[PDB]
Amino acid sequence: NYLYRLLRKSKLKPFERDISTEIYQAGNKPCNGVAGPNCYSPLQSYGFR
Amino acid sequence: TGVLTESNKKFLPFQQFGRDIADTTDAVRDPQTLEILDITPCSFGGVSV
Amino acid sequence: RTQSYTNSFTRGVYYPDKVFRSSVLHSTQDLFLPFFSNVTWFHAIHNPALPFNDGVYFASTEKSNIIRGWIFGTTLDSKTQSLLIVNNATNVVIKVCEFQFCNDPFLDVYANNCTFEYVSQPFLMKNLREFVFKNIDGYFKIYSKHTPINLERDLPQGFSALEPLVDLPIGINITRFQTLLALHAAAYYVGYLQPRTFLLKYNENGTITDAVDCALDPLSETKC
Ligand SMILES: *[C@@H]1O[C@H](CO)[C@@H](O)[C@H](O)[C@H]1NC(C)=O
Ligand SMILES: *[C@@H]1O[C@H](CO)[C@@H](O)[C@H](O)[C@H]1NC(C)=O
Ligand SMILES: *[C@@H]1O[C@H](CO)[C@@H](O)[C@H](O)[C@H]1NC(C)=O
Repeated sequence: NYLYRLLRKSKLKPFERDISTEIYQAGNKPCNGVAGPNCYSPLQSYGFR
Repeated sequence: TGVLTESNKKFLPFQQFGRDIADTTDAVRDPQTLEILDITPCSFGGVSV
Repeated sequence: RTQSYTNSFTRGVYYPDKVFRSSVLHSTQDLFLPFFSNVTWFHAIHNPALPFNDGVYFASTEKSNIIRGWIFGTTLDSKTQSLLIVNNATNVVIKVCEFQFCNDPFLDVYANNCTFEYVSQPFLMKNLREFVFKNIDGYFKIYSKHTPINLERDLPQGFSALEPLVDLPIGINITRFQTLLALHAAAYYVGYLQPRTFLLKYNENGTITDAVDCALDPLSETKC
């Protein structure tokens, strides 16, 4: 239930909150809303045990 | 430490402090009654024998 | 809509802090509108988004009280708490709540989660009104001033310092902004702030009466 953001396009300003979850693309081929090759969702759980 | 005196300074309503050349507090606004009070130091000087 | 261009004419100076100073020359650094700049005059009879590039100076020389409120944000079609300001003859209720509102903001004289619900005196009462908005460290600051312009031809000469009214405690990612209109036309100036250095002049009453822009010409650099 606890998530964190792996990566963004740029840095974060102080006291700035980001809510919108868009599939990041790190290549020329667009993601088009599909988490396929070279398309990763930025929100991944901590996994506390 | 100082002597508090009633003033005639034209404080704008968003201003609460006054500052001098050396950035010391010259006038202050009382938080209970909306009044302007000047702060002047107590009497002092040199002594020669 | 129609775009024109006008010299700013040493206009758009605000009080940099809430400290009374009198009979002193003070040198400050903030986000100021530079002197003799190139502001844009918009005539609204007709509307893409306008950039918010490190702060916006806003002015209007309208007597009929038609321009009413602003919206700030990035997308402005729902999806994000953005801003909302309504200024009628009644109170001046500011909201952060989005509305999913149309691309032609006309008012008729015939939403979602909410954050801020301020109610204050009427802003709008020869009634030139200047506004300055800025976004630093997640804080939204608003400065305003009413000026009785005599000859209504352009932005007048002289000095009129801008005093703060409202400090909103939060705001994130403002890049675009728009205006709103009232129908049963509109004409406003938009200038962009920039981190310049100013030499402010205070009189005996604590009122800013003159300023020097330290990066305009070599004479003002010598004065600074
Ligand atoms: C605090 O004192 C001032 C001065 O008498 C008064 O006007 C104000 O109502 C007081 N505040 C409260 C909460 O009683
Ligand atoms: C402002 O910029 C426009 C852009 O082309 C230019 O035509 C105009 O002359 C400029 N105004 C000045 C330099 O006063
Ligand atoms: C300060 O304000 C008073 C009150 O109107 C005025 O008489 C005086 O001329 C002002 N001082 C200036 C403008 O230097």
